[PDB]
Formats: sequence, structure tokens, C-alpha cells
Amino acid sequence: PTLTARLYSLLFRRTSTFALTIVVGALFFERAFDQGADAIYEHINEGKLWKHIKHKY
Amino acid sequence: LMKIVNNAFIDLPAPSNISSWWNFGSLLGICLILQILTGLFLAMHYTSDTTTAFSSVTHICRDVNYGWIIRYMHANGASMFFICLYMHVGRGLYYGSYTFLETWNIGVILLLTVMATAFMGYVLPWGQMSFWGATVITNLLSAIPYIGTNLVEWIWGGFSVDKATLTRFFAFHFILPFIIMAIAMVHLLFLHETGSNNPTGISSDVDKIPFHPYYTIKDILGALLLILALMLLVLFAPDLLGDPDNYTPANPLNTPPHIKPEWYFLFAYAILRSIPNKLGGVLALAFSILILALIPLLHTSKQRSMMFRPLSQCLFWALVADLLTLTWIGGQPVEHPYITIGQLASVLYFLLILVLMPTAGTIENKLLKW
Amino acid sequence: DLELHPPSYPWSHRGLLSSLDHTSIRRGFQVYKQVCSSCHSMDYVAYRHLVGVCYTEDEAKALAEEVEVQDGPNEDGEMFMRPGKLSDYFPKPYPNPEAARAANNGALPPDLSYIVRARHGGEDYVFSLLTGYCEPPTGVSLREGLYFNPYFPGQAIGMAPPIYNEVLEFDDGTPATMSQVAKDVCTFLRWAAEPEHDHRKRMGLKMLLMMGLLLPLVYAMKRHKWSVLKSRKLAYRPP
Amino acid sequence: SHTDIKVPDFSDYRRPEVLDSTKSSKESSEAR
Amino acid sequence: LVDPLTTVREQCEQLEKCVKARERLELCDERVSSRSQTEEDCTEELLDFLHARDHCVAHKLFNSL
Amino acid sequence: WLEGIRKWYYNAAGFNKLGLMRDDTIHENDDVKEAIRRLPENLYDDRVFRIKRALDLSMRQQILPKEQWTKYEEDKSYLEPYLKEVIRERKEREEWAK
Amino acid sequence: RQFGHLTRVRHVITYSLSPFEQRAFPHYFSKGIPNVLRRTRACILRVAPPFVAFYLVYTWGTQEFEKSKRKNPA
Ligand code: HEC
Ligand code: HEM
Ligand code: HEM
Ligand SMILES: Cc1nc(CO)c(-c2ccc(Oc3cccc(OC(F)(F)F)c3)cc2)c(O)c1Cl
Repeated sequence: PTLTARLYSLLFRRTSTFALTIVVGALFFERAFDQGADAIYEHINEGKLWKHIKHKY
Repeated sequence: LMKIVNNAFIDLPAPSNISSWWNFGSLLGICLILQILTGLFLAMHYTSDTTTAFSSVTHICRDVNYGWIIRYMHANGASMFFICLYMHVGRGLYYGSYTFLETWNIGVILLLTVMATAFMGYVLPWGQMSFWGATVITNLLSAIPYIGTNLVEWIWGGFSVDKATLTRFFAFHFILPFIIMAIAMVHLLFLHETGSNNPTGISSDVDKIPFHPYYTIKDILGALLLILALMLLVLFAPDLLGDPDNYTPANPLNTPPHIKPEWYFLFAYAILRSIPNKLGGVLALAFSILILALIPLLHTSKQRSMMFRPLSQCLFWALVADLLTLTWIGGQPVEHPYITIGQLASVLYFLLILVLMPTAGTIENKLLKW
Repeated sequence: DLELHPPSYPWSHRGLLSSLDHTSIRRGFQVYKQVCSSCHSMDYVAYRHLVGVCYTEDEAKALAEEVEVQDGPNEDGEMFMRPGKLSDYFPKPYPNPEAARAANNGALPPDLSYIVRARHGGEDYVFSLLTGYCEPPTGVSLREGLYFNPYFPGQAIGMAPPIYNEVLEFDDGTPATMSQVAKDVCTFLRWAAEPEHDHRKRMGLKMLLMMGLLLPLVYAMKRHKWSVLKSRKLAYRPP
Repeated sequence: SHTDIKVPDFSDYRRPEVLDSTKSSKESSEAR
Repeated sequence: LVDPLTTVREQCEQLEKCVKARERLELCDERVSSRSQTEEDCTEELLDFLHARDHCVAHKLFNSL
Repeated sequence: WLEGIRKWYYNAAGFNKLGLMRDDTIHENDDVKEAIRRLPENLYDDRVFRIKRALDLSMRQQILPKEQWTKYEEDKSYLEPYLKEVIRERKEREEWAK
Repeated sequence: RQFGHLTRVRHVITYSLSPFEQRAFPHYFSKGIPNVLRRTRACILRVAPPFVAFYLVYTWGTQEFEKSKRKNPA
């Protein structure tokens, strides 16, 4: 079986599980997406932000 | 058990041939809730007094935890409101929905409710255009004989705008959207006796379908693009539409050189500005809106739509230009190159409606023998 | 007679994800204090708004301890002066507008809190205002106190030239030329009328990478349901 | 009559996993 | 001590649109100054020079700063 | 010359590109609901199917191929006898009231 | 009002399929884009020309406005 079908019969079949899945993924997703944009935002504005001038003072 | 009313919103019969235009008819349900939701939290900090109001705005834009957003989700949200209307109102013209006579007239009273609401919503923060924008619009009612000076003084709580006239709006303004929230339910009730009105114009009773899976998600999709095209403004260009002057405190002893209310009046403001006379231009304004009630007595073609009337198509989108002109021509000052256009364009507005759109169906009936 | 449109200058923040060079905010604040704050009543800001942007807690608090502020009803029933604290807004120059008009040629400095967003072009205007003082042209005569600058409407302003090369000196020691001053100040003023610029772009960015990611999936979920009826053949089979 | 009826072919529209009428479903269904 | 700006204005006054408008300015300048009683001025022509100038100052100046 | 224009307008209105006819698209009112009630079965169902597919194709924004389109000479005026019959009765019903 | 007494149908047949048994976006590029054009050619003529003329009155309206502020030879 593909990952998809293995994914279906484990999680996406029983609705009680299907809601348990989403908060789990969301709970971890919050931990990645913030780190991503905060770094990209840091990266694009390299040499401008407070944390980049946080050591001098 | 009252859930069964949501047969209206769950198991409703509606067509299948439906565009994404009619999403706009639904977004106002979101904009109306979205605006109140924002504006409510917003108004936990506003103050209905002069000396503190403009500060009481900046109390939000600076010190409040994410209070700065709520001003702009509200303000520019009030503009994405209209952008749905003037696609939603132009619709029924182009698809012949005004025939639902019991409904189209309701479609007026919602509008006039808003165009007297949104006005009140611009003046609360005293942006130096608030005041004069309140003065220019409100003073026009003085044009009336024998009561003009009395009403305007009566609504000016005296002799001109002041602390009292602020507070007379913040309560008139924080209330009406609920009156819209109610009348909107009426606007749907008369519909539910007949259902929607397809682009063709034909009774599609043979091909009506549910609403919970299909148009729901479509409306969400419609809603998703709205929030997108609302987040862009607030996030990337909140200064775009709202004139910059509205951040200046208000002072009756200093006018700006150029004055214009917010952009959306301008199709109508320009009409008044064209007429050098005072009163005789006003009654064009109120008639520039109430004419929509006059249309259903001018449905000539024994067809309904304009999908099947290529001549009227040439005249319909033409009207959109004249609006997009009058939207802009009012936005610019009073000088000779433009005044010559307002005297034309404003006449074109009345002209296309009351002469030629009937004239098309008078012809198109005859090209096809009825 | 004419207006004047400033050009579209580049900046460290003109991009749709370009934030402010907070360093450039730092030296700009020195300019407001040495120069502007004798006549510009910026009221809608306090030193505590400078924390986490250009200075620290202690360094900013040092500046409130610097200037005295009117505060307190004494138990004797009077008012006194104390060193400022963070919660106090900027020391206003003059108690009212009139004294500012009397301490000038009848004209009034506008506040700089929201001047940038309250003036067409904002920074480009304000930068090109200071850096557009020039000798008058032919045929023009101007009263006393006034001066010439095209960008200001009417081309007649009661603005004494406030900036000149090495009117002051900054801390890190950059070249205190008339331009580098004008950048850091105009960079400052945008922050005054936008304490949210840094965070505006963050949610400015987080939006797309949700909506750009969602909006197709919804556009599939739409097409997932409608596909029953996007694919439907009919017929007509009477006797 | 009701025997002369026939269903058209949506093979221009189906998923690839099911185009082969000789096969069965239920091996890609769980994936679909 | 020198302003970096004046270096750039100097380089730009050599440019095409800058020089041409400068020439018209002098002709306005003499047309008025040679006349006695005129409600006229070179506020007209000065602006066409500057917007032509500052467009060059725009494109590059913050390479230095 | 005229008749070269009726045939053209009928091609520009679009409603030959959807398997429809002319009477199909009429605004429905009380005067017309009478006639559509009065039609016979063989023609009535033939009204339905012309509509029922044009809708589903105004859904997709697709059309029929050029062959299956409608032709001006074949634009049958099947409804006019049944309709003018009505408005005769209407004006007989009104003027008799005056 | 609801399903059940709307109107009459006789001798019509409907063929409809699950979504699961079919791709969501079949021939999205192939058949759509020609259909975008055909959709476009049938509207463009009676949609633009007003907006085309607007571009000219937004054009001449500003140019003729600019001149009027420039002085005259006098
Ligand atoms: C001499 C006291 C004083 C100084 C010092 C001073 N200002 Fe001014 N400012 C004024 C006055 C007086 C006006 C009135 C201008 C007018 O009435 O048009 C003004 C006007 C302004 C304006 C309004 C622009 C407009 O459109 O009217 C701005 C912006 C401004 N100043 C910024 C600055 C900056 C930047 C500096 C430092 C480089 C500065 N000011 C220093 C007194 C001052
Ligand atoms: C259709 C309904 C409404 C319209 C068209 C409208 C219009 C406006 C507009 C255009 C502004 C702009 C002010 C700015 O951008 O600075 C504004 C601000 C404001 N709105 Fe309204 N409004 C509406 C309903 C409401 C509601 C429902 C509330 C509260 C629940 C509200 C409370 C306020 C307040 C207190 C302000 C002052 C904030 C400010 O000026 O920025 N308004 N309104
Ligand atoms: C807050 C304001 C409004 C709300 C909440 C609202 C809501 C709706 C909704 C949900 C629909 C059904 C969707 C649709 O038919 O496209 C609708 C339809 C309609 N609306 Fe609006 N509307 C508002 C304002 C207006 C206005 C200003 C008009 C002006 C004429 C108007 C006229 C109509 C008409 C004629 C229809 C006919 C529906 C059809 O043709 O099928 N409505 N309205
Ligand atoms: C054809 C059609 N019909 C209807 C209702 O008959 C709707 C429709 C469906 C649901 C509606 O309910 C809502 C939802 C949110 C706000 C709203 O405002 C409110 F609540 F009245 F203020 C109404 C309102 C209208 C629709 O979206 C379409 Cl497309």
C-alpha cells in the first residue's frame, strides 16, 4: 500500500481520530512555521533587527 | 427544533449554473459580521469626546496589543464592503434580478442605510477631513427652503459641528449595522418565496440543487479571496485609499486646499459638483441613488437577462465607465478641463438608464418579433 | 503655482518585506533632540516606545532622567518638576500653539507624529523638503522670516533652515552630513507613524504562505465536490 | 427500452488507478 | 567636510534633460530680468529642471549612504 | 436591407450556441406561465431538455459544437399561437370591465 | 418551498459519478485555456471600448489639465 492508503485506514477513517490528528499536526506546525518566517524575515532583513544589534548594547 | 428554518441554508433548492458573482452577495454577511466584530473590540477604547478622540485612536494604534490591526481590518474592510456592492448591484442589472420587485427595493434601503452609516464612520476620529467632510455633506441639506437651516442646526446641535455632533453619530453609528443585520434577514425572506435568478433569466426549477456542500465551500472560497484581498491592504498598503489627511487633528480655522470625502461617494459627489446650482444638484444626488427603484418600471424586453442582449451589453459596461469616470472626476479639483466632463458624464448616467436601456429592449423585442 | 512630486527614492524599507534599519532609527532620534525638539511638539510618543527598537531600557531611561517634567499635586497644594521617566511622553516644547506662532513669524510647526502619512509622499517629500532649499528664482520676492523651497505648497514657507552640514555630531561617529542626517530622521518619522512596521511584515509574510498554500487546497475541495456535476451527461429518451 | 440504455465512458475524466475495467477497485480505493 | 549630495547634483547637471532645461531657465532668467514690470517668474522653468535633476539623484544616491 | 440583420443578431445573442430556441429564454410572468401550462406533452418535455442542458453548460461556460447549434430558419415560433391567445383574453377581460 | 412540487419532468435520464472515482482537475490546461479564449472573444468587444475611451479621457484630462497651469507667452 502507498503511504496514502496506510494513512487513511489508520487516521482519516475514524472521525474521532481525524480530529485528534489535526491538533497534533497543528501543534507541531505552529513550532515550525514561526521558526521559518522568523528566520526568513531575519534573513531578508539581515543587519537591521534588534537582535542583530543586541550585543553592542 | 427551529433549526428547520435552515432548510433555507442547508437543503435549499438553488440552481447549478451559478457563477462566482453570487459569492459577492454572500460576503456581505461576512463583511457585516467581520466589521462589527472588529469594530466592537475597536470601540472598547474609542472615546466620544473631541479632546481625547484622536488620542483615543492613537491609544489603539500604538499602545494596545495588536490594537493597531483592528483599525485597518475595520476601515479597509469597510471598503471591501462596497467593492462587493458595486459588483453586486450592477449584477441584477446585467442579469435582470431587479424584477423581484419586493426585493430590489430592499436593496436600496440597505444602501442608503450604509451611505449614511459609513459617512458617520469617517468622522469619528477628527482627521481634518472628518470635520470638513462632515461639513460639506451635511451643509447641503441647508439648500432646502424654510427647513434647511433648522434641520442642519438641529443635527449640528447648534450652529456647526462640535463635541455634541460627534457623539450624536457614535451612537447612531454603532447601532445601524444591527438594523442592517435585521433588514438583511428580510432581504432574504422575500427571496425565499422565489429563490435565486439565474444568469439566463429562466426558471431553472428543473435543475435546482442543494446548498450545504456546493455553494457553502464556494462561498468559503469566495470568503478566502476576500480576506486575502483585505489582508493585503492592511498589511501592505493601508494608506492607499483613505486620504492621508485623516491623521491630522481637526481645526475649523484651516481647510486643506483639496477636499474630497472617501473615494466611494465620488460617483455621486461629482454629480452635485457638476451642477453650479446648489439645490438642483442635490435632488440629482438623491435621485442618483433612488433611480434604482425606478428601474423595474423600465424593463422593456420580454427577456430578462443581458447575456442574451448584446446591444444592452454595449450600454451596460458603458455605464460602468461613466461611474469609473465619475468615481475619479469628483476626486479631482474644480477646474475647466474636468467640469466639462462632469456636465456630460453626470448626464450620461441619467441618460443611459432612462432612455437607452429601455430603447434596446424596445428594439430587441422587434428584431425577434414580439 | 505648481505642486512638485518628489521622486521614488529607494530605502531600506520600501520593499514589501523590507523592514527598518533600526540603526538608522538610532541616530535619527539624536536629531530630533538636538534640533527639532525645541519647536516640534511630538506628543503621541514616549521614551518607552523606543525600547526594543533603537535604545535599551537603561539608555532610554537615562534620557527621561535628563529632562524635567511637570508632575504631581504636592500635599502643600502645588505642582512641581521632577526628572522624567519612561511613561512620560516627549517633553513638549511650548505649552500651546499660539506661543509657537509668537515665537516664530506667526506660523505654527506641525507635529511630526503622523506627518509622514499625513503628507503626500511622506518620506520623499520630507527628505526632499530639507534638501531642496535653494536660492530663489527670478522675479520672486518674499517677506521676512519666510524662505524658498519648491516642494512645500505655495513655494513660500516660514521654515528656518534647520539642518546644515555638521550642525551636530552623532555617537558612533558617522559622517554628519546634511544627507545622512536626513535619512536617519526620515527613517525615524516613519517609525513614529508606524510602530508596527516590523510586525506588519511578519504577519505580512505569514499570510501568504498560509493563503497561497490553502487557497489551492480549497480550490481542490471546491472542485472535489463540483466534479460530480462538472462531469454529467444527460439524455432524452421518450417513446 | 430500459435495456437499450447505456452508460458513457468517463475515462477522459477518471483517475488513472481505475481506468482498467478488467481490474478491481478496493486496492487503490483506500488510497483514493 | 562635504555633503555626498552635491557631488551627485554636480555630475547630473551635465546630463541631457538637466542641461537643456538649464538653458531655458537662463532664457527665462534674462527675459524677466531684462524686463522691468512683469508679474512673471522662472518658478515655471525651475521645476522642470529639478524633477529632471532629482530623478538621477534618485537612482543611486543611497549607494554611498 | 433588414433580414440580414435579424439573422445576425440571432447569432450574436448566444442562445443558438446552447441548443436553445427563442421562446425558451422568455421572461416568465403570469401571462407566460399560462401558455407553458397549456402546451402539449411532446413539445413541453422538448422545452425542458433544451433548458436542462443549456444550464449545465452555462455552468461550465462550455457550449455545443458548431453543428448542434441552432439555425435561424429553424427558430420555430412554437409558443406564439398559445400566447397571443392569452392576451386576447386579457384585454377582453379588461375592456369588458371598463 | 422545497423539493417535491416544483415542476414536472418526463423521460429524462441523469448519469453522474462519484468524485473519488475521478480526478479533480482533468484537462485543466488542455481544454480550459481554449475555452478561456472562446469565453474571452465573445465578451471583449462590448466590454473594453468604454474602458478604452476612459484611458483616453484619463489621458487627455490630465494633459489638458497640466497645460492650463503652465504660463502663457504674455
Ligand atoms: C526654528 C524651529 C524649528 C526647527 C529647529 C525645526 N523646525 Fe520644522 N517647522 C518649524 C516651523 C516654524 C514650521 C512651519 C512651516 C510652515 O508653516 O509651513 C515647520 C515645519 C516643518 C514641517 C512641516 C512640513 C510642511 O509641509 O509644512 C516638517 C515636516 C518639519 N518642519 C520638519 C523638521 C525637521 C526634519 C527639522 C530638523 C531637520 C525641523 N523641522 C527643525 C520649526 C522648526
Ligand atoms: C457598514 C458599517 C460601517 C461602516 C461603513 C463604517 C465606517 C467606518 C470608517 C470608514 C472608518 C474609518 C476610520 C479610519 O480608518 O481611521 C471607521 C472607524 C470607526 N468605526 Fe466605523 N463603520 C461601520 C460600522 C462600525 C461598527 C459596526 C462599529 C463598532 C462595532 C464602528 C466603530 C468605529 C469606530 C469607533 C471608529 C473610529 C476608529 C477610526 O476612526 O479609525 N463602526 N468606521
Ligand atoms: C448588507 C447588505 C446586503 C446583504 C447582507 C445582502 C445579502 C444578499 C444575499 C445573501 C443574496 C443571495 C445571493 C445572491 O442572490 O447573489 C442577495 C441577493 C440579492 N441582493 Fe443583496 N445583500 C445586501 C445588499 C444588497 C443591495 C445594496 C442590493 C441593491 C439592489 C441588493 C440586491 C439584491 C438582489 C436584487 C438580490 C437578488 C438575488 C438573485 O437575483 O438571485 N442586496 N443579497
Ligand atoms: C443563492 C443563495 N441563497 C442564499 C439564501 O437563500 C444564500 C445565503 C446563505 C446563507 C446566508 O446566511 C448568512 C450567513 C452569514 C451572514 C448572514 O447575514 C446575516 F446573518 F443576516 F447578518 C447570513 C445568507 C444567504 C446564498 O449565499 C446564496 Cl448563493
